[PDB]
Amino acid sequence: DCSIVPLHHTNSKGEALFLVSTTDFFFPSVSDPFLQGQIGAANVLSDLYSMGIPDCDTMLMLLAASTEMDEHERLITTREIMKGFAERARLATTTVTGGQTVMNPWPLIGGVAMAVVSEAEMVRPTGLLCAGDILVLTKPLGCQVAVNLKQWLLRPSPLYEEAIAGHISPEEIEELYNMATDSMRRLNREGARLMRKHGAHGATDVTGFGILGHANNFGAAQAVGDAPRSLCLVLERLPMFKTAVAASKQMNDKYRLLEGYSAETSGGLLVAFPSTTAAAAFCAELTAVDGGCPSWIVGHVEDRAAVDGVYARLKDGYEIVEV
Amino acid sequence: DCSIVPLHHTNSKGEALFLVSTTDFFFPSVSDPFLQGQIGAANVLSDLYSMGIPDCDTMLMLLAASTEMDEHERLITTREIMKGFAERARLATTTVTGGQTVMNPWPLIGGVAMAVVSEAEMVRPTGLLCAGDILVLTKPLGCQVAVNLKQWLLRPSPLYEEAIAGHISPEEIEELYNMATDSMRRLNREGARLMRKHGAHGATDVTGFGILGHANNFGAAQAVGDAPRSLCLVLERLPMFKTAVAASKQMNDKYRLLEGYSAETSGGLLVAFPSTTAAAAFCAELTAVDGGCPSWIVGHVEDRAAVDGVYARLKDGYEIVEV
Repeated sequence: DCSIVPLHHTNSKGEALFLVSTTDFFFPSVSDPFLQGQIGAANVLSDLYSMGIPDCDTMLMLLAASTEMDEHERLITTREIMKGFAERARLATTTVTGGQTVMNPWPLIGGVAMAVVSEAEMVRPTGLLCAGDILVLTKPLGCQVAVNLKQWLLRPSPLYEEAIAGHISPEEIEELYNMATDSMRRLNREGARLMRKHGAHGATDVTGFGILGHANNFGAAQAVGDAPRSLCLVLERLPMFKTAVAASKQMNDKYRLLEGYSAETSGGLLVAFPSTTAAAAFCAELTAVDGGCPSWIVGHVEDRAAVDGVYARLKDGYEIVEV
Repeated sequence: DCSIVPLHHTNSKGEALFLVSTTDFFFPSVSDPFLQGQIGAANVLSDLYSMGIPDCDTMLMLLAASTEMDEHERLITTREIMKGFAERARLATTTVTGGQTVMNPWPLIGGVAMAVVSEAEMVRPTGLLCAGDILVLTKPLGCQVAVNLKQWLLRPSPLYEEAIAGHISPEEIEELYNMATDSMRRLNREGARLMRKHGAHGATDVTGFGILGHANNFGAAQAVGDAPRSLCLVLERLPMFKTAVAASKQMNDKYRLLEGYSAETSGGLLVAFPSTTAAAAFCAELTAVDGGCPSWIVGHVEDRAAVDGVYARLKDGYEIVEV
């Protein structure tokens, strides 16, 4: 979800230009600060990528530096976050050209991403979605579980000893956490670049509301305003980190992963296509150019019957695709 | 100070386009929340106006809502800040099209302002400034003093009773505070609109570093990078709220108003012109279109001799223009 603003300028051919901007933030764990920065930047860019815009013109970095650390610790942490944020901006072929850092009792890492585009250079997230369309997800789910288990290694909770220790090893937790953070810092840029090519009908990114929450918002957005559609996103199968699923079952689905509401940070794109043929071709080209990272067809869009505010559903007995 | 980013688009005539963006924030006092919002927005726009860009394409609002207040108080405060912020955006002929609100122990009100412009639609803040140029300031100084005296009426400090009470009345303090907040919520938009018309050589806005701090940064900026100039901004006379000056003298210049380092929020533009004739014409047209708000010629630019990092100075025995 971005802001899309018509400008009082056209391009060289007299075509309308638009300023597309987005902002986001995340609360980092006590962890590798360079990595925090990378995830912070990928999270900001993710929203722009969901508009089918692979080229970001510039970024602003917004950072809250914690008053808890001593000067030495705070200085190196801030420096490393900045470096990691900038490293992802370089990978995105953009630059960080401004922003601000403030002292604050709680840390925060976020920013703003902006692109100036013509209509031909984006894919609008409303107005294209139809019943029958096929849904694909470009990153696996379960990062909230991953981050919390890793946290418990350095600063344990009673739940860790009660339900986790002895059943899921520090090595399996290390591997889950590495898979999750590797996935989180990855850009959705290649996905954005391929959306138009395969006739995508729009996308949303998956962040703090979980797969089902963001699916719901994507569906609900089609019901505003002047030319509404009444649609329901049906999730039939979902890619989830295997160890995150195992951990969830040991903790009575504490983080609501299996319910569809577990928070992701810098999650994947949930993209719609007009057919399975189109969706499969997008997935095939995406894995081939983006380092062999799989994507998954996860369901379809149907006509909405229905309960107020409900525009997405998890199918009863949906398939879990263990990753 | 903004970010100015060349875009891979031209306008209808094949002229280069640039994305100019800026961000800023302020820590609001316990006060009228609608007014907090208005000052917050004017503060964000001020930086864009300093680039001679009177038309803002869009704004994002970034707000930190305090965890200190109870739900009822927080909800109405947040609502009123939002309304005040939006009211100034309407006055600026722009819209707030996105942003974010976060819970936080400390309140903050800020945002982002963006414009897409050609070279002909802005005035760059480096590269035009010359020795001999005349400096003008478009809002009076002393808001930090004003805000703190008003604060002491509802939540007193020992300094208030020691040095203020009995010498500066609650009515004089009310008047100083009203003058200061009236000035702070005013947009620098008309100033921006008139800069090019009179051949301005760039501007900076005046915010948290005080008149001398921002003058210094404006001068120092000319020394980077490929085509540097060595210049010194000389401040010869300064407009200051009369009561703020009186209060300063009672408190041994506590807030450094007389030293030139008192923090302003949403202060005026410090603008350079090639001559006194040009400067006077700008001032005359600005007061005529912007509700009769005075502006002042405050000094000039000279060749820099000098101490490292020093690119501005207050003249010994400079004139205080009481407002």
